Amino acid sequence: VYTEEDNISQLWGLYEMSREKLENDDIDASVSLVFGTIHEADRILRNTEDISTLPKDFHAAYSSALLAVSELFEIAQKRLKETNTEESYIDAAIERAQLGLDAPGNESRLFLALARAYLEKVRVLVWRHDNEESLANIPVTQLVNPYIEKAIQYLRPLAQDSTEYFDALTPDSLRPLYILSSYLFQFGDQFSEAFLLDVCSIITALWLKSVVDPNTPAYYKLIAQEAVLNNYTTFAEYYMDLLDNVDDLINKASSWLNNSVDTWNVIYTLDKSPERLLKLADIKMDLAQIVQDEASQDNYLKEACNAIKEAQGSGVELSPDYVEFVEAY
Ligand SMILES: [Cl-]
Repeated sequence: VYTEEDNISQLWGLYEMSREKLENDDIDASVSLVFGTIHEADRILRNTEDISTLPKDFHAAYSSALLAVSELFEIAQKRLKETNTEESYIDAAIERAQLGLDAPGNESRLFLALARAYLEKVRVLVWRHDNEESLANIPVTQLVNPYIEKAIQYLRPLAQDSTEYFDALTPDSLRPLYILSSYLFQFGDQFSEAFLLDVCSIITALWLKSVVDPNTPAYYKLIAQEAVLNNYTTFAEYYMDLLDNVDDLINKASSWLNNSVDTWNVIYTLDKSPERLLKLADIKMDLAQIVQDEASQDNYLKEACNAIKEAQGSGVELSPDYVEFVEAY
C-alpha cells in the first residue's frame, strides 16, 4: 500500500528534484517542481484523516518549497497574480515551518527549514532598510536581531554531534549561512567575543557536517570547505583589526590563520590547482605581518614566496602586487 509516510517521502522527492534541476541551471523546471511540491502538500492536507498527526517532516518540505519560490521568484512570479511578492513567500515559509513545531516526529529537517527561512527574512529586511523610506531610521540591528536570534535557536541543535547527518543538510541548503556570516561581520561590533566564537563554531560545524560522509563527492566537499576557510579567515581579520587599535589578539589571530592553512590544505588536496597557491601566500603573509618572532616571520615569508613562485611557474598570472613581493624578497 501507499502510506502517509510514503506520500511525505514522495513530497521530499519532488523538492529534491527541484534542487537537482536548479543545480543544472534549469530554473523553469525547478520552478515547476517547486509549485508541484506545494500542490502535492495541499493535496495531502485535504486527504489526511488528522492534520494534527502530519509529522514535522511534512511541514519542513512544504516550508522548503515556499522558500524556494522566493529564491526563484524572478521566474516564478510569471505564473502568479501580480499581488504576490518574494517576501510574502519567505513569510509563508516561516509560518508553514512554525506550524510544524507542534507536529509529531524528528525535528532536524524542520529546524533547518526554520533557520533557512529566518535568514532569508534577514536578508530581505536589510534590503528594505536600505530602500524603503519607512524603515530608513530604524537601526538594522534592531530590525533583524529577532530573526538572527531565531535562526541561531534552530541551528544550534543541528550543529551538535548528537544530531546525526540527514540528507536535507547539503552544502546548497546551507547557502543562507552566508547571510549570517555577513551579518556578524558587518555588525559584530555589537556582540561580545564569546557570542561570536559561539555562533561561528555553529556555522562551521554545520558546513563540516554537510559533507562528513567520506563518500561525499569532491565537488560538494569543496563548497563546504571553502565556506569554512572563509569563516576562519574572517575571524582572523576580526582579531587583526582589533590589533590595529596585545599578545592575546596576536595569539588568537594566529590560531585562526593557522586553522585557515589547515583547511586550505584540505581544499588543495581536493581540487589541486596552481592558482590556489596565491590564497596560501596571502594567509602566510598575514601570519608574517603580525608574528612577534623574527624566526617565524622569516619562515612565513619564505613559504609565501615559494607559493607565489610555484604558481607563476605553473602558468598562473601574477598581479604587480605578487610580482613585487617576490622581487623585494
Ligand atoms: Cl568524487
